[PDB]
Amino acid sequence: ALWQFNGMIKCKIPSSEPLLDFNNYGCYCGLGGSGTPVDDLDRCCQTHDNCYKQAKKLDSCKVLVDNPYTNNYSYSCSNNEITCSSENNACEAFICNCDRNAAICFSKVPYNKEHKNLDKKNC
Ligand SMILES: [Ca+2]
Repeated sequence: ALWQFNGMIKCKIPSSEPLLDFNNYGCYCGLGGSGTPVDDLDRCCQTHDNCYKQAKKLDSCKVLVDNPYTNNYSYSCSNNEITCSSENNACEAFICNCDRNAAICFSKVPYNKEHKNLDKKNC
């Protein structure tokens, strides 16, 4: 869910306030996402959006009537390193991986301020 994701981002980027920093960035970071990603950080978000769509097609998630946005998986942050819990079931594990991959991605690409709060006409 959002609480875990926010925590994962802070794990990899300790200087960030993810809800302030990564929400509403480019064409994909935030609600929705369409068009061509504006930069590499936007591409991280596009991949994450796609990862959530995929999660909805997994049989384990479907039988559980799961929602990636509210999924209650467990993870731990140790020395800026994220670990998805082994106790997570197949569906929770997949979603945890989507979140971990995105958090790592965010930490490896440049942040371009001019792409914050992009008017979607550009998407
Ligand atoms: Ca999005």
